Amino acid sequence: PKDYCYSARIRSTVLQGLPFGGVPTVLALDFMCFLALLFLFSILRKVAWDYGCSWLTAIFRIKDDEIRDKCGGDAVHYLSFQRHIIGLLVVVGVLSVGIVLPVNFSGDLLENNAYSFGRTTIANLKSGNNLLWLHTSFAFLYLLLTVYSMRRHTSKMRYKEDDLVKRTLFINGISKYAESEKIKKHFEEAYPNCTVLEARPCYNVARLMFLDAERKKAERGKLYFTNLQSKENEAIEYYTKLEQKLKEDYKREKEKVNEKPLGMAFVTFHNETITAIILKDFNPRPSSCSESLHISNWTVSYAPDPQNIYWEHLSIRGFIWWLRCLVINVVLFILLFFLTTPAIIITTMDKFNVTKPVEYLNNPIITQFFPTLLLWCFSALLPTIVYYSAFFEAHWTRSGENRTTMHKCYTFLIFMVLLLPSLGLSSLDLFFRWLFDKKFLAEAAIRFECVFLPDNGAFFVNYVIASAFIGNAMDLLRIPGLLMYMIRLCLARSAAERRNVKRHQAYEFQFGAAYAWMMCVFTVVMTYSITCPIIVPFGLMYMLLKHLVDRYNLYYAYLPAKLDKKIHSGAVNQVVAAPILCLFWLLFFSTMRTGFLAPTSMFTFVVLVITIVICLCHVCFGHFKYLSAHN
Repeated sequence: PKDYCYSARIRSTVLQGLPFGGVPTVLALDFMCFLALLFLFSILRKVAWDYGCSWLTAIFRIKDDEIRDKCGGDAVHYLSFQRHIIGLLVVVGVLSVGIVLPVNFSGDLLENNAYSFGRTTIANLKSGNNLLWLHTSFAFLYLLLTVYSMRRHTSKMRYKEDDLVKRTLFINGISKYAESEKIKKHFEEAYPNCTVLEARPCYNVARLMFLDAERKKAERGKLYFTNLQSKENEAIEYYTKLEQKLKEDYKREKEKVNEKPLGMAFVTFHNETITAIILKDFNPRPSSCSESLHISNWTVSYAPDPQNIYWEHLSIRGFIWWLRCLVINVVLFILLFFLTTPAIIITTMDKFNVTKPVEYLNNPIITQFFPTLLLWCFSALLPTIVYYSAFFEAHWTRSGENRTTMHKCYTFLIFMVLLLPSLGLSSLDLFFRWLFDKKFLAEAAIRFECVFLPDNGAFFVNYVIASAFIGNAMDLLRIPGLLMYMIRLCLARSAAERRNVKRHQAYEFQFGAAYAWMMCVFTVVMTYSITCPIIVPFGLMYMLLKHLVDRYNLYYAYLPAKLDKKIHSGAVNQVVAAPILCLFWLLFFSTMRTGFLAPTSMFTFVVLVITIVICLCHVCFGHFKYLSAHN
């Protein structure tokens, strides 16, 4: 009827957007780049045939037994994770395209434009429609399909925590000048059965291994330059002098490291049961040395592996560590904002100045391919920046450091591509509709019925696409061995020394980065599955390509990792978190379209309230009937 939704017969309503949302054009430019990036990997594969198109046949000519044997259980767990996500995405893609998309096409909100992409999006749905319940029901159902699927995935692993570690205790808050003997005697006195094997109070070690690592680097530099001089017949003098200064500083400090106690100690116990008794009582029993020790100010927890602990980063503790962490997070947040602004700005540079014709709509390359490529480049470079930031964070235990880097990279990535872009597009679409009354209109307010997105969600379809046919291809080119390109232009002869640079390799295939990036794209796909269902077909291709490229990378170009078990539990937590974001964004867009007074918004808010509260209490109660069922 008179759908009033940017009817082109009046003003031509430049806000419409490019026909077909510019999907096909980006489905070629990067796709051609796909059949250009793959081909290039070949040329580079010639580097492998310099003593240190067959990749296509080699990718498919592998089996599960060999990858299980060579790269261990971590790689096979990661591959099973990918396989289960691909299965879940197959189910949604069949389900969403099967049922959601024809429901979306039904109704007349953008049908007045034949080529408009919004017909497939949720924007085509009326203000009040009974079948819109499906939209706010299916998403809920998907959440179940995300719990069950990972339930089928989290029930295919073993212990990895045989002893579960109950030997030593990492205690913080001990009185600074307390000696080991006092705390030992206190431990004997406080508990009935106690045999303290060893109690070591940590000292401010930092400067010692700072200067020692500098000395070691100077030593290896001097040795390398002396070996080079011995062969070819001032680096040696400068390195020597640096070594002498570093050794002098090392002895000078070693004479004074002991005058810096941290008030933090490790205690070793003969039996595990006594450790269990001690931890419970602290989560205390007095002794003759209790008052002087300031026991009430202590913190007692399971001591991690000695190889797992950053000794040098132990000194930074208390409030100042938290302040430094917050400052680092804020600076990274600001950089995140300054990197995500250009994509939105370039995409919506056309849509400003509504008083313009449709023909002013730029080429789909300019508004929906270049912004997408820039966003993908920033998002792929983001893991490097976030990891690099972890060194300047003082996070103590390494196992905790990897977990927090994976989670932080996931959060920044999901802010880079989903949260900030979606909120920004909603903001500079509400501005547009609010600017869609002064030109030629008489209504006193926005009808709030076509306010979905400036391009009706086609931007994120282009983001998923350009992360499949370009992200995976560049992932395949991100093999340690890319440093085998610039060498070609650096000289024309001396073949021998180039391949020595190749011999470095030996990256452990940091799993958080792959997990975080996959979780980012999966979060985009699942959040926009219910409102822009055409995205799910393009997520299946992404996950299939990621699976194949990562299998090739693991079995041919990556060292075995042997990562902590907790990383995979974090990853399954993220997988469950994705449909939660989908439900939240469904609630947000239903609120914008109709508001809380609609029954659909009430339904989805009730579902979100139910899901969140039972997810929060999982960390405290857990029990059965919910996910993370590793056995």
